[PDB]
Amino acid sequence: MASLIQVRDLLALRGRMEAAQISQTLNTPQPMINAMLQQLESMGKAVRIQEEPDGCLSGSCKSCPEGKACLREWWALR
Repeated sequence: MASLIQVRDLLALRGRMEAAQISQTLNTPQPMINAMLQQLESMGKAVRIQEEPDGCLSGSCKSCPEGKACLREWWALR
């Protein structure tokens, strides 16, 4: 495995960015940085970031989804 300083440094260097990116930086497995991010989050080191919302068009009618996953939440430092 890699070091946390990597994700932390990258998080600082590359600022706010998804883990997918960080993981790539260290060619690490997706299901690796997320775990760390969770730990840091619990502690209160990094912060959660949100990406642009979603939208759609529609004439005269109403219909929403069923919750569905949330936007691609990004991660950053505090």
